[PDB]
Amino acid sequence: LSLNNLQNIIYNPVIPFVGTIPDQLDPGTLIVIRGHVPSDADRFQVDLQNGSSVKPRADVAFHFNPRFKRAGCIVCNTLINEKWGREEITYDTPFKREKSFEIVIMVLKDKFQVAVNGKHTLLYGHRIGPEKIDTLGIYGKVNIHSIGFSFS
Ligand SMILES: CO[C@@H]1O[C@H](CO)[C@H](O)[C@H](OC(=O)CC(=O)OCc2ccccc2)[C@H]1O
Ligand SMILES: [Cl-]
Repeated sequence: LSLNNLQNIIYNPVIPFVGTIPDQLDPGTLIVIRGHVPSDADRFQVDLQNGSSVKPRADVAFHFNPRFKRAGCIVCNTLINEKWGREEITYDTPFKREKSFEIVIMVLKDKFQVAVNGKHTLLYGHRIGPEKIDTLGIYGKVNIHSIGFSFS
């Protein structure tokens, strides 16, 4: 965790991206993801993970998954011991092919609060303790300009 917090920003990561989060996600922590949905994207996802194991797959405390089929949606879920739980689906989605976005994930004591382009998008209640999250995963069809962290 750099003293100059601007030095913790990750620029132009290759997708698929996996990175260690530089400190624990305590209440008040922000994760800021700037990017662009490329032409013909089907879906992309941001995963807050407990480790980087590929097989068996690392637990995912928070799966945030924009999908571009038909009217579009966002699917949120949690992965434990390689099995998905019950999906929470948001149909009021701000994501579109060939549009830029800024995602802000705010870690609260009880939930994640997600805003896109400065507007509230969704809430996701913690299912796994957020103190187990150490890894950020970005997968699918997206271009990421930058990843930043604001720790309390
Ligand atoms: C019933 O459909 C499933 O809904 C789940 C959420 O409810 C996930 O969205 C899942 O996609 C995935 O399993 C996530 C994915 O695209 O995998 C990429 C990946 C990342 C890390 C390890 C292995 C695969 C999708 O197939
Ligand atoms: Cl940062």
